[PDB]
Parts: sequence; structure tokens; C-alpha cells
Amino acid sequence: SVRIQVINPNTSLAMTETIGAAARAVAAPGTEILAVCPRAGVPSIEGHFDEAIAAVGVLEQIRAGREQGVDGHVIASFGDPGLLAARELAQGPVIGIAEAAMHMATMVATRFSIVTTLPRTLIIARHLLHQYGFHQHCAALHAIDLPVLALEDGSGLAQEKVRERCIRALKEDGSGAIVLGSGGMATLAQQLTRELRVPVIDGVSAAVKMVESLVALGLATSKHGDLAFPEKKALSGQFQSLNPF
Amino acid sequence: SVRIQVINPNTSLAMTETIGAAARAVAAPGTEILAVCPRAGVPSIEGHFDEAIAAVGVLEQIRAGREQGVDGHVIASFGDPGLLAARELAQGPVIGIAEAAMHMATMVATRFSIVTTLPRTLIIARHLLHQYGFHQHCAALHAIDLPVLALEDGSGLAQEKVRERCIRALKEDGSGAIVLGSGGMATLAQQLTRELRVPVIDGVSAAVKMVESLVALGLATSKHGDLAFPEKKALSGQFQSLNPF
Amino acid sequence: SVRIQVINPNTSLAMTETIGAAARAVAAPGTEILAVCPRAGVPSIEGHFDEAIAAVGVLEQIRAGREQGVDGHVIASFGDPGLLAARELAQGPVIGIAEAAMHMATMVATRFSIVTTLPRTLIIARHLLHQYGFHQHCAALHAIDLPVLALEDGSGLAQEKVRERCIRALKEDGSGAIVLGSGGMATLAQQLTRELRVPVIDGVSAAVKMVESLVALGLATSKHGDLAFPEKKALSGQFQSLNPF
Amino acid sequence: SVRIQVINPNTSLAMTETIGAAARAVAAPGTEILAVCPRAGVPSIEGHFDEAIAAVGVLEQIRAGREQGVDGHVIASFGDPGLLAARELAQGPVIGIAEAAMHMATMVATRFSIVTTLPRTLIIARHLLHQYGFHQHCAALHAIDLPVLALEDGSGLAQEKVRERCIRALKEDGSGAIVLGSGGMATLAQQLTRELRVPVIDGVSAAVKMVESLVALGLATSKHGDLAFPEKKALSGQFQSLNPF
Amino acid sequence: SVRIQVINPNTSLAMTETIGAAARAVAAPGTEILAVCPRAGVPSIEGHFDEAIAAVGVLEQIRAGREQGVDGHVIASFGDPGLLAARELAQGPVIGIAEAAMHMATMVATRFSIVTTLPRTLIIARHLLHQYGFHQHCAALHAIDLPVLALEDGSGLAQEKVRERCIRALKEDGSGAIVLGSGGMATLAQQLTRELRVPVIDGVSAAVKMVESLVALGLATSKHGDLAFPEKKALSGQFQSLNPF
Amino acid sequence: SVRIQVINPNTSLAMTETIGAAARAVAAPGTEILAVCPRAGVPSIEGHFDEAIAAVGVLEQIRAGREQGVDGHVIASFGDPGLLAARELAQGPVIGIAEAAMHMATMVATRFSIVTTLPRTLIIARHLLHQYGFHQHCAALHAIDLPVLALEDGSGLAQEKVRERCIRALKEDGSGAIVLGSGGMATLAQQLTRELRVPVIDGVSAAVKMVESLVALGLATSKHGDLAFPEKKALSGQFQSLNPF
Ligand SMILES: NC(=O)NC1=NC(=O)NC1=O
Ligand SMILES: NC(=O)NC1=NC(=O)NC1=O
Ligand SMILES: NC(=O)NC1=NC(=O)NC1=O
Ligand SMILES: NC(=O)NC1=NC(=O)NC1=O
Ligand SMILES: NC(=O)NC1=NC(=O)NC1=O
Ligand SMILES: NC(=O)NC1=NC(=O)NC1=O
Repeated sequence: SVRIQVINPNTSLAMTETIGAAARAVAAPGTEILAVCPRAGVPSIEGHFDEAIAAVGVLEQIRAGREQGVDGHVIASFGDPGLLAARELAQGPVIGIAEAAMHMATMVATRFSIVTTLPRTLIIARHLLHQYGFHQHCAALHAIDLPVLALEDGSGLAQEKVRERCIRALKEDGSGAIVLGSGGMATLAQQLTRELRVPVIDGVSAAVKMVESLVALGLATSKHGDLAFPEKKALSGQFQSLNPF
Repeated sequence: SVRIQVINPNTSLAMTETIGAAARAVAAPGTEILAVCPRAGVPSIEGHFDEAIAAVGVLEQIRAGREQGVDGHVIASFGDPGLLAARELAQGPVIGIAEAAMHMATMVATRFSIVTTLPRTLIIARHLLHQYGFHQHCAALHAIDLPVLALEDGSGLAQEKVRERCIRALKEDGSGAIVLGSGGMATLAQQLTRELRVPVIDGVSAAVKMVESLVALGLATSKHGDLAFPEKKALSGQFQSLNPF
Repeated sequence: SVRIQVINPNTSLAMTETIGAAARAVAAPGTEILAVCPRAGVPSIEGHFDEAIAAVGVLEQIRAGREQGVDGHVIASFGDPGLLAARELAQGPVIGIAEAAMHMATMVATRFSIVTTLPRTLIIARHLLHQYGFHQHCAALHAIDLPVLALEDGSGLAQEKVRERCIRALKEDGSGAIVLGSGGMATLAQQLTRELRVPVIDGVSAAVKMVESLVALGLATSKHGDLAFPEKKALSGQFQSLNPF
Repeated sequence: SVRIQVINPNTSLAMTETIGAAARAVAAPGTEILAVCPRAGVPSIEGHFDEAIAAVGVLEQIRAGREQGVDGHVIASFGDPGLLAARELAQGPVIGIAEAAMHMATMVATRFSIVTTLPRTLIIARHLLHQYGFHQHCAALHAIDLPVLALEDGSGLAQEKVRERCIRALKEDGSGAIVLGSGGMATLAQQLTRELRVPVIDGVSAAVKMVESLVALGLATSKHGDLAFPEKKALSGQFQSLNPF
Repeated sequence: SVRIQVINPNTSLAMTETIGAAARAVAAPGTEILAVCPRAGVPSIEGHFDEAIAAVGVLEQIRAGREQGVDGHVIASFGDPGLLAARELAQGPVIGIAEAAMHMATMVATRFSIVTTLPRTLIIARHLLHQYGFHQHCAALHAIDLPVLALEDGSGLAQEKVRERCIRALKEDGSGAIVLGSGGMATLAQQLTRELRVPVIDGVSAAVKMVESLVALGLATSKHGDLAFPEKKALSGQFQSLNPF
Repeated sequence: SVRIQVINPNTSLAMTETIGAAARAVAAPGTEILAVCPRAGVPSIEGHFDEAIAAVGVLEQIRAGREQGVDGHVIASFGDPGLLAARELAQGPVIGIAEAAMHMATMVATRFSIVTTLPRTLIIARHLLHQYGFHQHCAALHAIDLPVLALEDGSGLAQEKVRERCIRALKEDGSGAIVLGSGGMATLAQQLTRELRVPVIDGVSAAVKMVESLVALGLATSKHGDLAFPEKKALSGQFQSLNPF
């Protein structure tokens, strides 16, 4: 059996449930999803300050996952907070949802467009594009100008704004696919794909498949050099529980 | 059930058997592998001239796969010949082995090294690095200075040269993983991974998992814009059978 | 005397005549133009599938040119299909028309705009910009949204649409020159240059001058390393005639 | 008067004293240095896991600095952990020591070389080079293969290894200046500059001057868009004290 | 005491006075500003021809500054003409105003917009962005379509056009700061910063602070390799006075 | 008839004669070469200071050429000093020898190596590679560590050092062609091409062919936007004769 810990980096249990449901919907036979969120942190991630807090919350759950002996990890917010930090701490592979969505997009289209939540998160997505090397593959980046948690507020306004922005993107951007720029849009991907007749990609589902793929290939994070286990040292105060290994 | 057509772009049946075996070894339950090679073409791909011939052979098999109604396709040589051409013709996703190996490498290491066959193929690998956007993620490229088919000649010389070059790469390059730069090295990946304690990645096995992943996600090649079906026109002579749809 | 084989990669004899006329119009004293097209292939090139077919047709004519002992070769479609493959097979220099037009544009302007045929060919032009290294030198890319062969249909609609798009480009793009993105626009270049008072560049005429230049300099394709003659191997079926040397 | 909070992101008081001394040595008349370190965290930063912990410790001190009404902030470790997060939280400018050292290097030399502590920190420095846009300005990156705190162990071994590596860099790399890749090397910069007759740059001292410069120019972090104050939300557990504003 | 030679590369005494006033307004206690312009040259710099003339005028003043034994130099036009040439000739640091403004902008914002004078100077600013490595940090470049000296013509039209363009930039570009693209806009920076509540940066004032910073750090131009004193040779005619050292 | 002004940017008449001879050796029937050098300037160009002086000397000769009504211009030193300035002033096309050599190299090889004079000129060549967009096409840059005028000193030492460095480059660099990095190496190109059996390219001869090509194509520098004639203004002192038009 394969056990994958899907970590929502924010403390919203509502978003954790949406992310968890999306992960189970595409999970292969024999795969168990462990949908979790940090005990302490931020309800939504909307900037660099929120990401720095989320990164430590991710590491808290990574530690818990490694203690449980899970096969892999997913970081389920579009900023992929603490990705490389998590890879150092974890033995199994760690996949970010932005990373996974962008990787899948290059396999089904020449260029993709990103539709995300707030304007101030666009720069974070731009940095990830350069970091992962997909900047040339991204035709345009768009924000719906609503807070992250608007996707969970029951109104359906954010979902409709994503839909409308996806249609506009396919007409103007010169792209063949859409990358959804939030973990909250996870369930909207399958509906828009069928409706718009183009790949509309959710990173949550994509990252699950990447972990499953790597485990089946017998591949895990390289412990040689850059992503080796953290150097042995004493952590103080609030951080002392992060590395008991 | 999932049916994946794994196309060896060269006409070597020996290499087709090695590629086919590697694909079946990692295939998920319910996945059938259709290992094929072109009826006409080149025995091995060792340059730009060979690639141009291989690309048309790929398209010949893509057509056959689409007629059979396969779920996806794999292009099983490290130059990914005719990748975008194949995506236009095929309905299901088409994944190159260089593409897949490089994508997996960025998920398990910060930087990777490439170990391939001939010096003259290095430029092709360099172009693909820039095209896919992984140039910054590649620490170094290496060639063992033996012809592609030396991996099939039974001597074990090419296999030992790959091993020795992998050890040297991990010591000098400042990389955490190895990408094997040939479809003939497909079976060597699992042995070197266990022996060297680092991810040594085969593109053949990786591409199979990518096709399986995309099919499970309900994602296929975008037929909107760049990778749309080829424009309706009459093909003459040797090419007339390529697009009966 | 200098003999230059100008290869139209598509099978349209009408386009071959337009390309041939443009080549002879700028040819230096003592230069003979051999305007040719493949015996088998595609009537027009409008995507990646068409390019893969065209590349082999180019190689067929390259072989014929080398047997005849021509001094150089021109690949006369804006995707420069099979350029590096042709350079391996040929002894004399091989120049693509996109390559040549872009090279000339950087010599007469700081930045240039591209005006081509179909929207789906734009990505091909974008890839060539990155491959040749002129991406920063290209201010914008534009398509007239008509099929390639509309330039040969006698209506004059495509020609007028190119004209109108050239005027708009010079006003909006912040560029000093125009690169015509088709072999069919070859004869329109001189008229628009005089009319718009800016360099409007045809790749066909430019590539002829590049071949003439290289021959006069006593320079041909390097047979050391990457562009060396293809490795000796047996080609099967439809490809057996490609390398009799 | 100008008050600058210099934050050592690690919990080593020994390194905090070295950093504090370097800051006061170059401080302009009327400038008070507030040398601090986090109450909880990691003794030294040697990888991505350490950086994620350090980033939150930085934010803890940023909050304290803003409450005190300081004019600016310095992040005094070569990974510039939590730089953009700190800029969101703080009103005054926040300057990283890697950022500052690299900025100064481009003003006194065409290209610079980096001499840092551990091999595994090189990738972090490489990422910062790309992020800040100085990758082309960096000729080479070097590590002395000793832990960060070796600079504080009293042996003088790390200091001598830095010296020897600086001499080798100036001979081999083709660079005109050296950037010291640690906050612990802060006091070594002035000695090597005089001895080697080239700019050997400490980021700590450089960042102090940048804060002083920006304050004198009447410039602070832009609160429009990306680096605006964090969105109002409730932080839980260990993070609740980070944003009382 | 610190003496900084601020060189206006154009021969406009009116612009020299504006530049000189801006330099003195931010100068630290003990700093003397030597505001100068060339004896021969061009009244305003509006293209590549003007820049080549200005570069030699800069060198003329650099020589004068070095003879006087000044601590540093500022090149006070947005094209930074003869920057590297000046660094070779001078002993003290030489800072360009475009260089300094761009460097400061990356410290207070994620991305910046440029507002300059003429459309034809935009390409010069684009080249400097690539040369200094801040191309990714620049969201947009804008020109007010008025000659450089319009800022000195007393009408206030150019100043109002800069203001209006700054407001439009902050609304459309997705940037957090403005870089003023002329030495004539030097005094407008402080007013727009207070009015628009964002960093509006003048390169003249910024470059002064950079020179002061480098002098306090005990850092000057590297005379090892690329920016070494010019090779000893005899200059003829109009240039004979440029290198008496 | 076609008249091409070949400008040696340095004041060495010996180098002017070598450059002039190389230009006439490849000149087409009907082409007259006007080999010139500035009346005032520097005997050799070995750094940024020398280039700034050379640029104005180029403009002096450009003015003379335009008054004479020449068809085009060549800037015959490997730094292409004042290239864009010259294009503004001149009506006919202006081609740099570094520009031309690099352009030809991409047409005959995948990657090229540069062999130049002094180590301190390498950075200038590196900047031109980035500016022209051929950085990825350049495998390596090499300097023979002799002054520029050593090629004219009659010893044959510099010529032998170029030869030896060319052989080493072809063995180590992984390149297919050599670009000679000086106007003094102009006559060595044909001998090394025949001897080493690879393209060894002289920029002087290449630039002549580019001017001839552009004239035959009826193409000249764009006077729309960036390379328009310099704005009408009064030049003072030593520069007053530069723009009488
Ligand atoms: N919406 C985003 O851009 N990032 C996110 N913030 C979250 O809290 N979850 C996300 O995916
Ligand atoms: N070895 C390679 O670099 N490319 C290849 N040529 C082949 O025939 N198969 C390959 O994978
Ligand atoms: N128009 C293009 O973009 N490419 C072309 N297709 C052709 O058939 N000829 C071309 O030049
Ligand atoms: N030495 C480094 O590369 N980074 C650092 N780790 C620390 O603890 N301080 C540093 O400057
Ligand atoms: N306005 C500019 O873009 N450049 C300049 N020309 C000048 O004369 N001074 C400048 O700053
Ligand atoms: N050798 C060079 O790199 N540049 C040059 N200096 C000159 O004087 N002529 C050149 O070509």
C-alpha cells in the first residue's frame, strides 16, 4: 500500500477538506491519503509573510509524516512554501502543487495561463515560474481579485470569476491550457476541463500522481548534497520538535 | 484498462525489447504496454539527420496507435524526436523520455547531471534543456564516447562506462541525481540507484508513469491552438498514410 | 560560377515559383538558382506535423543538390525545417529563411516585428527566436489569420492584410524593421520597404546573399563534431535513398 | 538620529557579537546599531530547513524593531532568509547581507567571486544570484568545506581557508572582487581588501550603509501591492505574537 | 571630508545646476559636491550618437577629478555614458545614475517602472536593464514624448506629464516603485514620493549615497583585471589630455 | 559600383593596411574598399577607455563616408565601438566585425570559440555576446595574453599563439568553429581554415560581405525610431564637425 501525506500549509480545515477530497478522487488503487494541516499558523496564505509562517507549519507536518513512515508528501498551496526545506527533512518525495500543475501543463500544451486569487500573490507565482524554469511556458498570469477563502464562502462568486477568467484567457493569451493558482480551486478543474474542452489543471491532484509515480519508480529525494538531511544541531523554543531524528 | 503505446523511434528491435521490458516493469495494474518501432527508418539515432528520419517514423506509429484507440504515447529516444508533431496527430498525451527524465529529476534533486552515448548528441540534449526550461537545473552533460547500440552489443562495456561516469559526476558536478541519456540505458537505472544511493533516472519508465498520471487525471493534449489536429491537406507519396483521419 | 539550390520545403509548385523568382532577383552576377521542391510531402506548412514531413523532403533535395555538387543550399520556409539535419548531410552551407531574415534585421534595426500567416505558426517562430538567440531583438509577433497558400490565391487579400499589419506594427510595437514570416511574402518585401520607408525583410533573398557571402569567404559547414556527416548506417524503406554517400 | 536593527537570523550570540561589531565599525555619525538575534531557532544556518526556521526568527525581531520604531533593518545571514516577508511586516527598509554585498560588488568590479562556508549552501547562493539578477556578474562560487561556526571557534583555520581561497579565486576565476558568503566573515573583509589590493566585500557593513542611504533619501519599502502590510488575519499558537499591528 | 565629483555628461549648465542641487540636498555631513559638465560636447543626450560624445566628456571630467584627488564620481545622465571607461581611468568609485536608481528600486519594491523623456531613449534604458541584470525587476518602461531639456524650459509641462505617467504606471504596470529616467527629474522625486505614497527614485541623489557608502566601507574600483588603469599608450589630437597619468 | 568604407577604429596605419587588404581580398566585382582610420585617437584598443575614444573616431570617419556618399560602413575592431551611434549618423548600413564574425559562425557551426588578444578584452567580448544574443552559441572565450599590436610586430609569435590556441579550442571546448577576436588576425583566417579543416572566421571579411548583401537587397539602416538621424543640436569644441548634416 502507498500512503501519501497531503499537507495544507494553511490552518483552514475547510480548505483541508477540499484538498483532501481532490486528492482521494484521483488516487490510484492501494493509495491512502492523509490530509492534514498545521496545528499553528495562518488561515490563508496571501503574501510573503504568510508563506514564511506556512513553511514552518509544513515542516511540522513533514516531521509527523516521516514519524508515521509515509511514502511521500504533498505541499498543497500554490506558493509551494518550504518545499526544499521539506525535501531535506523528509525521506520520501515532496511535491508542491504549483510545481506539479506547471509540470503537467508543459506535457499537454505549448504554453499555459495561470488563474489565481489575489494580485499580490502574482509575484510569488512569477518567482516560482523562474525557479522551476517554466517562465517561457507561461503566456500570462491572472488574478480574480478575491481573497483565498472566498472559494470556501459558499457564494460561488470566486468559482464563477475563475470560469469567466479562464474563458478570457483562452481567447486572449495564446495559451492551450489553464493552471489553477490555488488549492481551493482543486475541485473546479475537472468541470472546467469538460466544459471548456481544454486542460484545466489542479495541482493537488497532479502532485498526488507525481508522488505515486516516483514511489512506483523506486525514486525518492536525493540525500547526496543539497537535499541531504539537515545538519545535526539543537533547535530551541517553538522549533525544538521539528527534528527529533 | 489503460493502453500505452511506447514507440522506439529507431528501427532496432533489440532496443525496442529493452525499452518494452523497462515500460512493463513499472506499469501500474491494468496497464498494457504496446512496444513498437517504425517499419522504415534508422537503426540508431546519433545526430540531427537521424532525428529527422525518426520523427516521421514516430508519426507513423502515432497514427497506428490512434487507430487502435490507445490512451497515450511514449517517444522512447533521448532526443524526443517529433514530440510536438506527435501531439498534434495524437488525441491521447505524448511524452518524450528526455522530457520525463528531466521532469522527475527536478522533483528529487536541486540539480542533475546527464550521462549519454556520443559527444555529437550532447548539443541535442543541450537544446532540449533550453526548450523544456531545465538548463539551470542541469549541472553538467557527459558522453561515454560509444555508439548508441553498444548498450546492446553484449560486452557490458557501455554499461560499465555509464557506471564509472555516474560515480565521477556525483563527485565533481555538484549534482544530486543522474539522468540517463539513452533508451538503451533503461534497465540500468534501478541498479545504479540502489548501488550509488542516489536517483538514477530512466526516461522510459518515467514517461510511462506520466501517461498513466495524465489519463487518471482525465487530461489529454490540448486541441486548442498550437497542438490542434493538423490542418486538413493532402499528403503525397511516402507520407500519404500519416493522416487518414 | 556559383550554384545555389533553393529548396521550397512544401510541395506547392506555385510557391516554388514565387520563391525562385525572389532568389533570382537578388542573385549576384555568376550565380545560378536551382529552385526545387520535394517529390513527396505537404502542400503547405502550418504546424509541427507539417514541419516533420517537410524536414525529410528538404533532406531528399539536399541529397540531390550534393550529388549535383551545388555550392550551397537555402531552406525556403519560415520554420527552417530540418536545418541542422541538412547541414549534416550537405557539404556546402545551408541557410534557413527565418534565420537569414532575423540576422539581417539585427543589422538594420535595434528591434524587429514579425508578420506571419497563421496563429498556430507563431509558437514555431517563437521557438526559432530562442534557438537563434534573437528573442530580445523581437518586439512583437503577428499573424494575419489566413492560410499560407492565401498568398498564392490571386485575391490580393493576404498581401493587403500583411501591408495593414506592417503599418500597425510600426506604430505600436516600438520596432524599426519588419520580418516577413513566410516564403510566399518574398516578392512583397521590396514594395513595402519603398512604401513604408523601413526595412521590410524577405528571408528568401537574404538567405541567397548569405550563401553567396559564405562561398566567397571560402567557408562551409563545419564537419568537426555536431554537424559532421551522418554516422554510416543503413536506412530502410522510404528513407533508403537519403544518404547514398 | 538613525537607529538600525541588525538581525542575526541564527541564535549564536557569538556570531551576533561579530556581526554587531562589523555594523558599528562602518556606521555613520548619529547611527545607533541594535544587534539582535531570535529568542528561538537554530544556532547556524546550513541549508533550506535551517533557513525556514531562521525566516520566522527574523520576523520575530522585525516585529520588535517596528514596535521600537527603528529606521531600518538588516538580515545578517548570507541566505537573506525571510527578506520579502520582513519587508511586508516592516515599515522601514529591510536589506539582506547577500543582497547588499552583491550590489556593492557590481559597483566596483565587472565580475565577482563568492567564497562561502559549506558546499550545500552554494545552491542557496546560486538561487539568490538568479533572484537578484546578478548571475552573469558572478564568475564563480566557492566553499571552504567547513561548518559556519568554524569562523567563531578560535582556531583561525576558517579565516586562513578563506584567505587562500580568495587568492586562488583572483588567479583563476577572471573576477575583480570577492563577496564573502557569511556573516561570520564580516571582520575579515577590511584585512583582505588591504592585503590582496582588491575589493573584498562584507554584506553586513554594506547593508548598514544601504539602510543609512535609503533613510537619508527619504525612501522606505513600498506599501503599494506586493510588499504591503500582511493582510489582517488571526495567527495561532507560536505565531500569534508576530503581527500585533 | 568627502569630495564627490558629480558629472553632468551633457553641456547644459541649467541641467548641471539642477543635478548639483539634488546632490547637495541628500549629501551627508562632511560631503562636498563638485558639480561639473564637459567643456565640449552635446547640450542634451537623446540617442546613441549623443551618448558616444558624452562618454568622452565624462572622461575629460574624470581626469580633472582624479587630478584634484576626489573620493568618487557620479555620471549624471540616465544612459550612464562611459561608465566602465570612467572606472578604468578613476581611482575612486564611479556610479551611474541609472545604475544607482535601479539598485535602490530593488531594495524598496519587488518590481519598478521607468518614466523617461523620449521614446528613442527607451532602447538605451532596456540595454542597461539587461546589462545591470534588472530586466526581470522592471515591470514597464514609459516615455513622456518630450525632449530632455523640456524639464528645464520653465513651463512645468514635462513635470506634469511625469506626474500623470507615474499615476498611470502605479495603476496598470503591477509595480511598487518608480525610477525617474532623467537627471532633469532629480528634484521631482521627493515631491512625488510624498504625494503618491510610493518610492519615486532619483538616480542623482541615489548615486551620491552609493559613493559615500563605498568610501566609508573603504572600497574603490578594482584595479585587478577588467577595470585596471588604461594600458600606457599615446593619445593623439583632441584626446591627448585624457590620460596624463 | 559599390563603395564600402572600412573604418579601423584605432589610429594604427599598420593595422589599417592589414584590415584594408583583408577587405579587398573578398570584395565582390564592382566593390571599392575605402580603408580608413581616425585622425585623432588611440593606436590600439585594449579596454573600455580605449573604446570610448575609438567610438568618436569612428563617428568622425562615418561623417566623412556619408559626405562622400558611400554605400555602407564597417567598424573594424572586435569591440564594435560606437556601432549604434554610427548607425544613427550614417545612411548606409554599418556592420561591426565582431557582429559579422559571430553571425557567420552560427551559420556554419552549432557553437563557436573566440580567440582574442588580451585577457581584459574578454569581458567586452562577453558583453557583445549577450548584446547580440549569441551567448549560448559561444562555447568558450580565450585570450593569447599579448598586446593587440603584437600581431603587427613581425615576430610571428602572436600568430603562432593564435594557431596553438585554435587547436586546443577544437579539442577541449566542444565547438565547431573559431571566431578570431581581432582585426589584426584578419589575414590568418584563410590559412587556419585550410590547415585545421574548420571554419576560422575573420570579422573584417565577413562584414564586407554583409554590407554588400544589404546593398544588393536594397536594405539600409532604419531611420524610424531608435536608429533615426541624431536630433538636431549644436555640438561644441572638438565635436562640432561630427554632424554637419
Ligand atoms: N491562492 C494562492 O495563490 N495561494 C494559496 N494560499 C492558500 O492559502 N492556498 C493557496 O493555494
Ligand atoms: N542515445 C541518445 O542520445 N539518443 C538515442 N538514440 C537512440 O537511438 N536512442 C536514444 O535514446
Ligand atoms: N508561413 C509560415 O509561417 N511558414 C511557411 N509555411 C510554408 O509552407 N511556407 C512557409 O514559409
Ligand atoms: N554561511 C552561510 O552561507 N550562511 C550563513 N549561515 C549563517 O548562520 N550565517 C550565514 O551567513
Ligand atoms: N533623459 C534621458 O533619458 N537621458 C538623459 N539625457 C540627458 O541629457 N540627461 C539624461 O538623463
Ligand atoms: N583585439 C581586440 O580584442 N580588439 C581590438 N583592438 C584593436 O585595436 N583592434 C581590435 O580588433
